[PDB]
Amino acid sequence: MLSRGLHEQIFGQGGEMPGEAAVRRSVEHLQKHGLWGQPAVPLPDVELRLPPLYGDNLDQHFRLLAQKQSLPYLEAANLLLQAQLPPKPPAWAWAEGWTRYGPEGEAVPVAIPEERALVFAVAVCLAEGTCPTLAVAISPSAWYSWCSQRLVEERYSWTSQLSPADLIPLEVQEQLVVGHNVSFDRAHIREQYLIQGSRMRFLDTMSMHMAISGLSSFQRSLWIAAKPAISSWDWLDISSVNSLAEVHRLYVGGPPLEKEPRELFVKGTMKDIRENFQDLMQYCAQDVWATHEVFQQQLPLFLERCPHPVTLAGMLEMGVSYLPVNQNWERYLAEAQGTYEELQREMKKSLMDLANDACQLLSGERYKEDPWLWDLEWDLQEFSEEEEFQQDVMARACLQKLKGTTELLPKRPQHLPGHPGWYRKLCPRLDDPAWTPGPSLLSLQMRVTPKLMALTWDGFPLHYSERHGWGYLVPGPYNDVDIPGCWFFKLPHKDGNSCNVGSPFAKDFLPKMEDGTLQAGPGGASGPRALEINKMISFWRNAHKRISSQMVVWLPRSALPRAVIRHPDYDEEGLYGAILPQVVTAGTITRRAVEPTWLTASNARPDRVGSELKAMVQAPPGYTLVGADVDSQELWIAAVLGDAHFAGMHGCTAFGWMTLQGRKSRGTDLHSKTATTVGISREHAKIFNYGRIYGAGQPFAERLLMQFNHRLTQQEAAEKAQQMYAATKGLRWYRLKGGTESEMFNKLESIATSDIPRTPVLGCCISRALEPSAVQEEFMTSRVNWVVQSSAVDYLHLMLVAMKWLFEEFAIDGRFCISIHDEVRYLVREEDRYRAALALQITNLLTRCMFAYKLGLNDLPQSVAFFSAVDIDRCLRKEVTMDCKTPSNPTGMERRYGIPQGEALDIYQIIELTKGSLE
Amino acid sequence: EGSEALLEICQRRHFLSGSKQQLSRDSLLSGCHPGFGPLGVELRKNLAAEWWTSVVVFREQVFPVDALHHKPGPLLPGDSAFRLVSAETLREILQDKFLENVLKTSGKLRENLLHGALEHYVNCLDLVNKRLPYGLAQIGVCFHPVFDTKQIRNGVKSIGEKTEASLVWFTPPRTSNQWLDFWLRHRLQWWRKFAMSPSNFSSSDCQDEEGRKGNKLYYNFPWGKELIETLWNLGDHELLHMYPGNVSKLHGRDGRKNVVPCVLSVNGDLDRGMLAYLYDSFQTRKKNLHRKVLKLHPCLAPIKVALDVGRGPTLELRQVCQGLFNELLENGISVWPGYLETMQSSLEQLYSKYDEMSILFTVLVTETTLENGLIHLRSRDTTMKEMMHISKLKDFLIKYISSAKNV
Amino acid sequence: SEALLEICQRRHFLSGSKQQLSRDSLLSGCHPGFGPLGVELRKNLAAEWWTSVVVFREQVFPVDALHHKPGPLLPGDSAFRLVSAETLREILQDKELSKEQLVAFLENVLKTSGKLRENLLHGALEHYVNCLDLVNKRLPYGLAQIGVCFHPVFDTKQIRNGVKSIGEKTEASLVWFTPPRTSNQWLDFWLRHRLQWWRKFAMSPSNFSSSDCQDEEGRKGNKLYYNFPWGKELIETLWNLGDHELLHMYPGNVSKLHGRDGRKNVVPCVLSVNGDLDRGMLAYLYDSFQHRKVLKLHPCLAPIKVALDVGRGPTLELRQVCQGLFNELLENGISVWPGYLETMQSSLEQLYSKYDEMSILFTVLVTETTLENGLIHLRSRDTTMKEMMHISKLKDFLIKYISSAKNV
RNA sequence: GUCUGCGGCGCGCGGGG
DNA sequence: TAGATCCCGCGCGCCGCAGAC
Repeated sequence: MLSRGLHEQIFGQGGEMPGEAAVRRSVEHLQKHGLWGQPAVPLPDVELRLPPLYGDNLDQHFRLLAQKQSLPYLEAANLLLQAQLPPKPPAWAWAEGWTRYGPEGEAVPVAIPEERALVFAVAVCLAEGTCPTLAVAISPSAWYSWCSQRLVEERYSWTSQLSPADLIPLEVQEQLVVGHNVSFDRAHIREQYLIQGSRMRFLDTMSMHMAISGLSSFQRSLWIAAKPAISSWDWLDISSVNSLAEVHRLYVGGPPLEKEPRELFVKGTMKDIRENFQDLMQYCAQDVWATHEVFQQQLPLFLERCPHPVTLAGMLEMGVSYLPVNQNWERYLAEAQGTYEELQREMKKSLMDLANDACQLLSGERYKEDPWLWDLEWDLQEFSEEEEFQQDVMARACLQKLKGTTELLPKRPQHLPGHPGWYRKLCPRLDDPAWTPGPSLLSLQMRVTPKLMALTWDGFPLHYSERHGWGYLVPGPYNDVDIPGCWFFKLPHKDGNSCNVGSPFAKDFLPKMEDGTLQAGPGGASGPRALEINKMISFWRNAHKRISSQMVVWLPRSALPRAVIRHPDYDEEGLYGAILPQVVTAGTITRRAVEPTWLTASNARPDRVGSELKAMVQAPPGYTLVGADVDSQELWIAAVLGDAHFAGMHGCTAFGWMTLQGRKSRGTDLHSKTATTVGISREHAKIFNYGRIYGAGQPFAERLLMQFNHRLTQQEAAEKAQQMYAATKGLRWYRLKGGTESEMFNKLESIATSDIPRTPVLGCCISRALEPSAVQEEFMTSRVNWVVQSSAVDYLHLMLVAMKWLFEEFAIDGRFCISIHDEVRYLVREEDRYRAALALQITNLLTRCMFAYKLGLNDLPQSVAFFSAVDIDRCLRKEVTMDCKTPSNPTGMERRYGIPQGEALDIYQIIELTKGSLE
Repeated sequence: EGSEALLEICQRRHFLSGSKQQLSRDSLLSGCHPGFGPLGVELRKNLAAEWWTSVVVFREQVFPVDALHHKPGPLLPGDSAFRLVSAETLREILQDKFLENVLKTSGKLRENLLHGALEHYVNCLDLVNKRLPYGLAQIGVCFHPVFDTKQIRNGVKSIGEKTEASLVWFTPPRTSNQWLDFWLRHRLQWWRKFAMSPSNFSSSDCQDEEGRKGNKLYYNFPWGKELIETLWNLGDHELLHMYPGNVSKLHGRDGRKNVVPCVLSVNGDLDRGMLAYLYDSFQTRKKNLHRKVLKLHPCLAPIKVALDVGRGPTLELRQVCQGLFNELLENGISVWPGYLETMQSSLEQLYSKYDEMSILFTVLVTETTLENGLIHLRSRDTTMKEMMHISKLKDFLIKYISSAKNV
Repeated sequence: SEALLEICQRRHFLSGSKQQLSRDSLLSGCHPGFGPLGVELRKNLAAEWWTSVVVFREQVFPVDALHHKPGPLLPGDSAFRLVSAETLREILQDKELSKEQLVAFLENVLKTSGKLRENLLHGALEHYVNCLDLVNKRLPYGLAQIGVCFHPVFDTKQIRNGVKSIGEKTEASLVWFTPPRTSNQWLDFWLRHRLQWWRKFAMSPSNFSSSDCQDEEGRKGNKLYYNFPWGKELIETLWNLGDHELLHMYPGNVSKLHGRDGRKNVVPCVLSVNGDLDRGMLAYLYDSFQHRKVLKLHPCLAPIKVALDVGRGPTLELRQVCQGLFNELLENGISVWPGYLETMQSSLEQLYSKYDEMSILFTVLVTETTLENGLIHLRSRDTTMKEMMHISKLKDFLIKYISSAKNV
């Protein structure tokens, strides 16, 4: 305890040699920068009984845990590595089910393959949905084929679980599976959608490809281009673009893999597949062979580049995710689409009304003085008492007949003469193309909609004259930025926005509706609503394709476990299903998982139609989601790395001091307290702070500050050097980034340029393409981002292995890890749910301590040794006490309220009989 | 200030409401107005037709029912507000000896029409073979008591009239919640239809003192939100109350089980909704548009097209309008019969008059119509004039209305 | 002639318990309301009346008449069906009485609170001025309205001393203001048109008749009876009441209630046409009766036009076609009885008998042959010939049949 | 035959994550 | 940091097919 605040521990030797010089340096550094005298509020002491560790340290403990987890699958991988492949069969069978191809092309029908290791590949035809159509697999014994039983002409209309393949023996034990994009394949394997866990684990050669000589995002534009612009070109011979053909060519020496030109899978029909059965089967077998070769060449490279066994166990555990829905998913997709349609109609009706009202300014040439619509055409082109009268002509004076013309009426030769030219363009043809009244064919994307709506900033000429929305848009020929308009345009000027489209400039008008000089103005009735409708709609507009068409598999009644029975929520005409996230265990330059529709930073936000996507992940009866978010993961990691480079005590480098002592409420933390006070914007500083620990540069800081508000370049990050002067005081010389400020990021640069594996915790290696030794380059920022994100994914792996070990040690029905933006959620049975929380807290004790064990450290602050809270809910959401916007309320869904626990979970024990409550 | 005061002019003036110089919003909201003008009656009729088509038509298991405007005499507990006075002033009992003063065993006018539907449930159960999910719909006038709350300025309670459209839906208790949500959504969408600013039609959730839930729909008038429609989940309390003798006769079949249905009542005010649509159709500051016009939806505007003549060398050739008028009278296209006033009215005044009357199209027959007949067609939405041809007018109008009916 | 009321009670043409409506009490409004089929038949009849009288005349406009007349200090000489007629607690007629200070002539009673209307003429007379303002002073024009009116009932002892009852009648009224000259010509014109309209939908128009009557309040009067099987009831009344009633209203001021006829200012003469839509429905339903039990209502008045059903075949892959046809028919404005979802597979002969008793123009049956080549079965209501016809053209055939029936 | 409606075919410019 | 490029979606032409004056 004491020593400026440290934790209570039951493991580790006495040691405790802080060093008088180190303590003196820390103290004299703390006198400057942050204040030194701070008694603070010491936290309550916690006494706990951790389970027996293995080895003389905790590093050996984690090593043994990783080996124990990975041995049953490492043996299978080694078996596949040295396996001898027999020749491919001459003719592929057509019989339903699984067919084994023994030597001489001997086809034998079998129920399932009895193999401990294989490479799998599954193909789908988009015509009949996403159901699999054919699959070919290889093993050390022989080859296997599966024809998907689609040969029969039978209607099923989706909503089935027998459609995918079968690969898990009933065993009434290891089941390693390898492949390329193996997540997609395991979506069509079946028995992975069961609520019960399974012993089969999946390896994706893409994640061994990203880990070994991965390709950066910036480097991709030059890699494709060569399949202050001076740069080295020594890195293109070691990196690929994640495609199967390029990866096989780079990693395996052989001819390039041919690609099928017809591409009947994406565009075709089942009849074409039947006609092209043989060639497509051969292509699939070729892809499987290529993947097998890449896996064989990469497995020893994978072990060498990641010597620590924990990485492989983490990838194995990461590859098994599970997202139950319980019949609300397809219901959620219909409501969202309906609301999208009504808002589109409502905004479409508003635009038509604006267009109709815009016709009035031609009555007296009043559009000449209109600042908005002055430049349009407005060109109109001309070119028997009752029997005697009861009938009369009887056909509206039938003597009148059509003389001449008879061409203008049909189609659009004389389309609505007299109307304005632009209005004529908007309207459809009179009769033929399913005529709808009014100025239809008008949408947000046309050049005239801004001319009818918005027109803010004092100008909004949304024209495509090489400048998009023109304007100087600031104070000081004539009418350059004047309100009335009617500019002469004697000489064009792209003032104000000098970058033009040089900047990324993406999605910047959605938050500029709130003030931001973005509104309609004179209308006051239908102008602003259209902008507000667009603001609600923009998310779903471009996310409905991915969010919809998610492959949902509904389990049958018989396959349900005994957890569902005996519970009140049983058989209410209920359809239980699961969504496999189809997430690559590593899809970026680092090992961070990538998923475009499940690993994104978004939550249930108001005024957004498609929000609350993360919700409606409803666990089945008898189960609940226990989850936790790591408090300040990368900030703390960078701070402790700097501290370790500086001294032993964590409160030494003066960055960790603010990280630990600083608080969001009544505290000068870098998130919304310190940087906001130094800067201008509020709550955007938590992005600016991350944009310096991830290792950006001053130009990027200036650009990012510019996107926050409208200021001139002098007040950008060129003269306003207060942030770059402080924090990352870079370009420090005459000292032998190093020193002279409160943040120690020089360690990250030293790690990058050290030629080691460059992972200070578990020693996972860097991509060969970005090494200075392999290729000298000035991509320092990318490398420091690489190391910090590496530490993050190294942290996630440690939690995953620890949680797996703690679950398998005891009789805890908890599995199916899900990682989303530094937030781990597991599905656990209710009867043990509190215990599932407890272990999670203990995980953060070891994981943090592991980060505190290497690099010559032996102590950790008390506060960071535990999670702030553990959310135990029945659905996935950022916080327990939140609601939804588009539906009536969360009560519309079956979303009850959980219990974040906190200190309550710490009162129990890790044994099955907690405080006598159980049994 | 041009809102709710400039609109009333060009309403009683264009005979969309009873003209007496009322100029009272509270009178209209309470139902004590003298009445609606012929255009107002037509607009209310169109709105009732749309409600009927959307609720009971295009919806199986919904049937009509009629409830009397008055209820029987006896077995009527309770009493009126002013009839409940016995505090003092009993000096004169000179009268010798129903009669009496304790409610006189007298009948009452109906305040809500759901009582009649609940009475008719048992008879209306045989036509669905006791299939539980089914509704009874009815549009009718309801009588309410209203007063200024000024001493007794009007003395006896004033009596207000409101055309209420009620659907009473009997549903299984298990499925009551989703049916309630579906009805709320459907009614909200229907109201948001025919609206230039559908956002002004808002909804909210409410709960009864018995814990029963329901929804309230409001229209945002210029002065504030006013209730238009109410949905309530009665939960078979009153249905069981009116039939306490036995429940075997009351059991209906849902799926394969006999159960007492739950009752959901949705009641909307057609007069308040008609006023809401009138306000919505009308438009303010720095607009630079002017041109007062009631932009009512084509599907419920009172008059569709206006016929007229102009620059007629022969008024004997005005007979061309006749028959064509009749041609529009077939298939139910309503026409304003003009070309009869024979006044020196300029085209601009006629156009303004037709705009204020919510007339979609102005058809003018000119001297050049006798040969290669062309009839100047002007549009309400945009003030531009077409030529078109005679023989294609009717279908075009039909098509226009049809295209307005859906999207 | 007899046993008709039982057929009315069944199939819900008249809503009520066993023999509650009975023979009497139907002429008066003191009876339970109509069933859904009766309500729809009334709606169709009212629509036909509106089309024939209002829309086709181009000089008759709707008028809104309230169900109550507050009548500040109302005169003491009237029927007084509802002396109170305020919110609840209607005190009937209460002849004499009200001698005590409590509930004296002042405050309540003495018709001070208001009255419930018994005729639609007063509202038209009140809207007369505004409707001239709308017509621009062109004298010959009318005001039409369909609405409920309340009358007193007597005799028919209910309990001991007569307690009376609110006879409710849905009446269609036209008030026609025409110049005093040629007022009789307008009377004959309207009498002829109304009689033709009433005979248009009649299976046996000879039953519909007319008679003349003379009184002192009006110059001449006509009455339409229909000659019900028991006798001649009264279904419509036309009165040439005269300008005198218009004069009693607006007693003050002059040159305000006169309008322009023939470029001459004249005080109009009013004719009142009043038809009983309830009794009209009863008359049409009676004449539709006729040795199978079938109600041969007119195609333009029948509550249900066509009906859908399934004949044998699989339960599934047949509701789709029936639902599509149902949606198409309703989109085209033809009322259809959805009998396809009916379970238990009722007897075919019993089904046809029930469908005929409900007065359905055509019975449509869908079988597997529709799935083969889209050929439904079709049975006519009156000819009872069954024929095969294409499913796609059913809507066209039905609308053509309706139009042909409408035309004479 | 004219620029007047009706097709093909190219070309730009920008957002998406 | 990391930033992204095929991918629609919206604008321009040139080349031809028709057609009434």
